[PDB]
Amino acid sequence: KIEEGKLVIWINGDKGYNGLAEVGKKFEKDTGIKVTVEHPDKLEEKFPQVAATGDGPDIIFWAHDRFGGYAQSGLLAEITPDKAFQDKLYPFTWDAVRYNGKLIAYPIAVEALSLIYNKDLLPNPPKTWEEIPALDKELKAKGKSALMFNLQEPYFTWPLIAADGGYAFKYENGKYDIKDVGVDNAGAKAGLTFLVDLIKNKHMNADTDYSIAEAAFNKGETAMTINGPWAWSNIDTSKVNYGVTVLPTFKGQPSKPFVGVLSAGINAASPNKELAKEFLENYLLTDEGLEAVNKDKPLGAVALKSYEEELAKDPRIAATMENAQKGEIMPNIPQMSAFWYAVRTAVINAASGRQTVDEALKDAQTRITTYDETYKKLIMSWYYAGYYTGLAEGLAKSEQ
Amino acid sequence: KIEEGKLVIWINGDKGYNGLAEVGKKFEKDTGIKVTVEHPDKLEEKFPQVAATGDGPDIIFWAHDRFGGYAQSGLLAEITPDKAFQDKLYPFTWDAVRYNGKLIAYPIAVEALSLIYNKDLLPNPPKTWEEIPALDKELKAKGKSALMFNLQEPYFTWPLIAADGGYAFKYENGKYDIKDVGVDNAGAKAGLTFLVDLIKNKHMNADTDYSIAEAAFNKGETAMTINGPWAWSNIDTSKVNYGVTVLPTFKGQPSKPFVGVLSAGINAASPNKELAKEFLENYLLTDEGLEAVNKDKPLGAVALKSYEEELAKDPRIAATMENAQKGEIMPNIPQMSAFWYAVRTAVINAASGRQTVDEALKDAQTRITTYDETYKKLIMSWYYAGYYTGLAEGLAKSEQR
Ligand SMILES: OC[C@H]1O[C@H](O[C@H]2[C@H](O)[C@@H](O)[C@@H](O)O[C@@H]2CO)[C@H](O)[C@@H](O)[C@@H]1O
Ligand SMILES: OC[C@H]1O[C@H](O[C@H]2[C@H](O)[C@@H](O)[C@@H](O)O[C@@H]2CO)[C@H](O)[C@@H](O)[C@@H]1O
Repeated sequence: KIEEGKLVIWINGDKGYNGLAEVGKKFEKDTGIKVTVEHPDKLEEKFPQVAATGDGPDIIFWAHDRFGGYAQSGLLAEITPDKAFQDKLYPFTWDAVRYNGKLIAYPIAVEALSLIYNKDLLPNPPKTWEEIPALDKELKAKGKSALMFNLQEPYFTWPLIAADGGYAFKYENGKYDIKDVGVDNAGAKAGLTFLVDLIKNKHMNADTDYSIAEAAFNKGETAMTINGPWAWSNIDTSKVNYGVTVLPTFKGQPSKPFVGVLSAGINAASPNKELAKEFLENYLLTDEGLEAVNKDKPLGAVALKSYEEELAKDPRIAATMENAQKGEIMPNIPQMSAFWYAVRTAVINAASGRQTVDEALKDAQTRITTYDETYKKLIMSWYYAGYYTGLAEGLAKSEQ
Repeated sequence: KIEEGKLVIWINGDKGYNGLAEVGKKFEKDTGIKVTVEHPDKLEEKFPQVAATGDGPDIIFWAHDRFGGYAQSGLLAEITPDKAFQDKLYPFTWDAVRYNGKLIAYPIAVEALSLIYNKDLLPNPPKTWEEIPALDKELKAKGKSALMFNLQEPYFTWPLIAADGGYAFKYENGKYDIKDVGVDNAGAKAGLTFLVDLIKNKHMNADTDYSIAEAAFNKGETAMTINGPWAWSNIDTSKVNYGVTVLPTFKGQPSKPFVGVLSAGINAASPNKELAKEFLENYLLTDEGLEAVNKDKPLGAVALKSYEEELAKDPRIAATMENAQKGEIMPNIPQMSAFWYAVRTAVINAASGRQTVDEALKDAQTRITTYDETYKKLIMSWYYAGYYTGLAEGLAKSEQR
């Protein structure tokens, strides 16, 4: 039983959860309804687990790519904004949260990765990926490095895999073809090979995660990182003098970040759907609501036109859109979950040297094209049996 | 590296692989066939991945519990010892390697864990798990600890989980029921809760593994360990003065270790099956072949009657068979691999506090009862996607720290 008469919200711990809680305090002040904001680890995996049993938050925030899966599983209420409200957000953001003809979440922000660089170490950022190895050689001679970014999560490596031709599912005639997958074509291989060579030549290390890359950039140890607007707040605190710019090209072609619309879905099992709609439409999705969240951790570009026109005066937000426009909106289909788990494993195995690039991407292509949602529960249960065993083994020397 | 006219053998690196290579040298001296003994890591996971392609070893040594899965997948040759040869080994050993009516490996040794204890630190060993926290409190004040053993491998914790009523698959009769799994009943929970409490109360550390427990016992730092007979020769080298005895009781009931029959299977893709039969029947399964292996690392109780009658005189082998009698022979059915992968994750997550005992054993029970051997390749493809992802994540987090 989710409890009637209050709202519980889950949102990722990289986002402005404290600013969201301030909107929640204002909602309580006007309405009497208490709002509790939590940021559980792995909430995008935890949500469908607790919500399947009718528990969990009233409202879940995540990028839109997970929501078609959640909707398919019956976890998300259809939302009911009137046309006047829908006119306040850009049309392409509503398209990202439309699944089988129904709106299933409220769009909040438009997220894309950018290249973030330290202006003191590197006054003119490289326009190409190909120039990064020579730059790293130069910087290593000064005890610095050229680039560090999260290698554990395929969101960050995808822009390079997609630049020369990689794609998730082929889009044609307004539909994604779940059986036409582009993770193992010549462009995907060229980009992942380029990444793997950076690692073979010691310009990057496979054991790099978000926290490692964030610390190296914010301590002035590495000249560049790849990250979204939520990261800007810790950089601002570090006082590194940084710029936010277009991602390097690869083979003369733009990097193509997958663009996520951070969105708020309402749990199908919540008895508080009308209060959740009120909080989202009349408190959060206002200039003052989004500003409260943004002042905590930047949202980047936002779906609300009136506030996006103010935010876009900042060239960091314009650069975020410049990168977004060069990439592709994520599909929200339920097969996105298999896509990301398969690509995450492929990047990991090629980066560690466990598999060659061609072996890794061939295995990911089969895993995705032969995936069948009928077996989702079985497949996920055994993935996690493997994940907790491998995590304990990876953490071991670290205890003993 | 399987080539016609030589033999490649895989055996685990804790066993007497150097001793086995001396048997291989004798075979090469008599027959001119070269024998190469290797001990790859994770060989029991590697074999089912590579045997069906260009393999793989000619002969694989492992406890019998993995071999039903290999045989069901077509990976092992039917072996053809005549009746006179079979009569030289104990019948219950041939039952452990019989799968759907066919013999699929040669039994070698009967393995059961025992309590190993340092007589200088504990002259009389405990017969209860319940006393171990009190013995640890006294030993901590002497700069030592009571018990250390490998907590990463569920083989070592299973005797305690099974003591009060945990079981893998209900036997009846004489069929294992794959739908009737006993990892999440009150007895399984009571055993695993006792282990988790030992860790919560700082009598053991969740991260202790084989080499940490072995170094502690053999350097005289901890009074007890739980291990099999292959461990005894490193202790002999240490001159800790040790004994080998019955595992402690829990709620007055015996610990029930799962008994493995270390067995030698012949790869179905071997073009040397006649040579492997000659090596195994005429060189290894003789007093002189088993003695050579045992002199390197003890096999424990052996399946070959002539040699076991001589070994049974050693009180360490009597303790091994006493523990084996109180425990159960593992099933060899294909679903045993699914059992161990699920219980490995459950013990690891409960020990480290990532899940409660109830949640950990509930997930193992679901994983085991929903596994379907027909879908093993789909299931294992995703298990390994998870394993490599979690390994990479943990290694990155170790670098952060
Ligand atoms: O790495 C795969 C992962 O990518 C995206 O998740 C992003 C997310 O969109 C952001 O809002 C942010 O905080 O970082 C996450 C990357 O680690 C997909 O949305 C997600 O489904 C996918 O697993
Ligand atoms: O821990 C589960 C593991 O248990 C048994 O493996 C034992 C094995 O029988 C011994 O010969 C020795 O190698 O130690 C192993 C424990 O680390 C099962 O035989 C095996 O299938 C299972 O995964």
